[PDB]
Amino acid sequence: DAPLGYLLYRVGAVLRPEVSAALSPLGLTLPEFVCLRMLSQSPGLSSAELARHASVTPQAMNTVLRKLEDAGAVAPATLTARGRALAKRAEAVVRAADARVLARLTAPQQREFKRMLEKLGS
Amino acid sequence: DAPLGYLLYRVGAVLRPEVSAALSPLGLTLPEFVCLRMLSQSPGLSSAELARHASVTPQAMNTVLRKLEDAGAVAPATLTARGRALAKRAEAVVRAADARVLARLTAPQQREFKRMLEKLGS
Amino acid sequence: DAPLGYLLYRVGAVLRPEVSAALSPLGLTLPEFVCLRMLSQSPGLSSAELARHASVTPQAMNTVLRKLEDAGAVARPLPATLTARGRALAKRAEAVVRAADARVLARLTAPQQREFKRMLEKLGS
Amino acid sequence: DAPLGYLLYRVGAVLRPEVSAALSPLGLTLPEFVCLRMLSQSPGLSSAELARHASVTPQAMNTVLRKLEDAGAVAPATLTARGRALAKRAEAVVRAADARVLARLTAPQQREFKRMLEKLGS
DNA sequence: CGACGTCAGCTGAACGGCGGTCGTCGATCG
DNA sequence: CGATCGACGACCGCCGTTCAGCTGACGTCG
Repeated sequence: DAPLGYLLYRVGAVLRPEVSAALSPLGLTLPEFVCLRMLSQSPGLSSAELARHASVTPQAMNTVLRKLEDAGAVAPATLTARGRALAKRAEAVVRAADARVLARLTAPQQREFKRMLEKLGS
Repeated sequence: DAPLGYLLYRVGAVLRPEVSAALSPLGLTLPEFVCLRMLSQSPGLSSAELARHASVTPQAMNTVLRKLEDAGAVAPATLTARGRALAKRAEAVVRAADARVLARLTAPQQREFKRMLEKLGS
Repeated sequence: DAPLGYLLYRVGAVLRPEVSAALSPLGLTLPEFVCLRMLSQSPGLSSAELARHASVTPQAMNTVLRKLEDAGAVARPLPATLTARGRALAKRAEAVVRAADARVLARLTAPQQREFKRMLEKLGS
Repeated sequence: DAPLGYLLYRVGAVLRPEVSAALSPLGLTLPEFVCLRMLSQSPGLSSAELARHASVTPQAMNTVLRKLEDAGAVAPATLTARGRALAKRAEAVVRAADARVLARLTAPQQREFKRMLEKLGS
């Protein structure tokens, strides 16, 4: 059939607009959410390793970090209460987008599929 | 767990170096192979629609197209015999890379998983 | 220098927008004025021969003629002819076209103008 | 007397058949000579600006240009060795027609008259 | 002398192509 | 690790090109 990369690509092409439209009314972009979640799971890290874990340039991560400081999400930076709440609601919303693309599969199919994706990386 | 985009991303991050290392000793990059396969499936296409289908800018596609002209792969462009043979061998090697990443799954698991991706992609 | 046709052309290209912009606030185009003046000089002419004298097709001339009937300038019932309003319109049209003429010819002195017009009228004849 | 436009018209109506009969045994029409002379004075010009300077539509100018290509007159087109000579002889015959209409004026009258036309033309 | 069939020739719209413009990413030193 | 310099690459205006749609001009006619 079609190359594996093509299929991953098409699933990504379905997923990313949904995640974008979902994050949009929260005042968040996709990279900003990435940063949110990284700092929410690993508090305290500096900007450089943030950029290293998200495969972006330090300047992009600093732009994001300033947008999040100005928004009162972050204060060797770390998260604040507003940042935690924002992270929660963002997480929930992207999970909703996830459910909405994964809905073409039955629930068992979903579980097994996530196991398989989990395995193919690792 | 982890967001769907993260998992898709990690699988892509496993696959892309593999397809790169696979295409490398054929003198092909990944976009050049994309162009190859596109023209191999739909001969005659012009530069604009070539670029439209691969989600790239027309100038990138023109760079790729002239690089393929210089190699005697392409002649409203279309493929040559050398281009067809090259396309076949390329197909084969990226499919080998695919097999090599998909190998962590059993064969039935592989088939089922690819069915699942094919469905999840609209 | 440049061919005579080029020069005649450039003078025409200066003149025609002037006569057009001049005829415009009277509700007249250039062919309509041509027809007006023809009928003002030779009343009674038919649609066909009107078109023959202006080097245009009969259907175009009938278009202008229908416009001039609707405006109360001409009465056709082949042999068309002018009305009072049509003659007055023809008069002021004449005057305005003469004003455009004066405005392009003004780059020349008056004797130069007279002599030049003699010269053009001879080259045709 | 008669409106100025009538006079320009009558002189044009005398001149144009003469120029046509003059250009005819050279295998040239009037627009072809126009294009020829334009390229003879300004080599290199493209078809669009050629048509734009001659007050014609681009398709007419392209018709003329392909006719002059077939005759080995033109090659952003430009003139050829045959085209330059053809342009010279064309210039000459059109100049002869000019002389034939202008002959109704004395030579000083001719010179002064051409001074007057050039002045009246913006 | 009008009228109609036939069709070449002109105008408005979308496509492909290309410059000026600037944001953004590697490569250095501090 | 943060900063700057140098330059490749992506948006985006205008220009040339094309085709659809149609009003105009010849070549028959009663």
